[PDB]
Amino acid sequence: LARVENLLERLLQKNPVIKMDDKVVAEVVSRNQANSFDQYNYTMGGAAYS
Amino acid sequence: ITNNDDLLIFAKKQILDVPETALTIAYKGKEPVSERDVWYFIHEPMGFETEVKVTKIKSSHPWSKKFQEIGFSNSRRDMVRIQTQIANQVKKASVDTNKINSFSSIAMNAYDSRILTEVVGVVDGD
Repeated sequence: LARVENLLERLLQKNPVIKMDDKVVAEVVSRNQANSFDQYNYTMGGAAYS
Repeated sequence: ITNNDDLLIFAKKQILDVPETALTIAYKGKEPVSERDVWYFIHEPMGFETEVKVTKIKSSHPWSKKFQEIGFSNSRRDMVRIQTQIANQVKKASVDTNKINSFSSIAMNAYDSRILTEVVGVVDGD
């Protein structure tokens, strides 16, 4: 059972840090904001950028 | 413009009578895709069987193992594009008003010469 403990310790070594990308998050946020902007423009007729 | 045919073609150019669509494909094949080639798109569940012309590519390094993103028929909405459009419209308006300030000042300037002409003619008539 000692090697089970050794493997569990080695598996506890792993850093609990999960790097998450920022460029894709920004692009998705921009797309959703654009959807909201288009909705608001449509509800205002055409008195906006387009 | 003054004639009616030019106005008709301008009006035809001024509107869009078809839905605005943008297509995005995640491609993971071995064949590379260039910026000019036109591919054939077949996708039965989405009812696609056509020819697609590439308009946008987001490629990765050949050793990066990642997928490729390819766009057709213009791009998705996005906000930074809207901000760029607003900024360029603002710049155009700014240059327009800067020009028209000088134009109005010249209109004031062009008035004094004609005032002088009127005064000279009034003196001559007397």
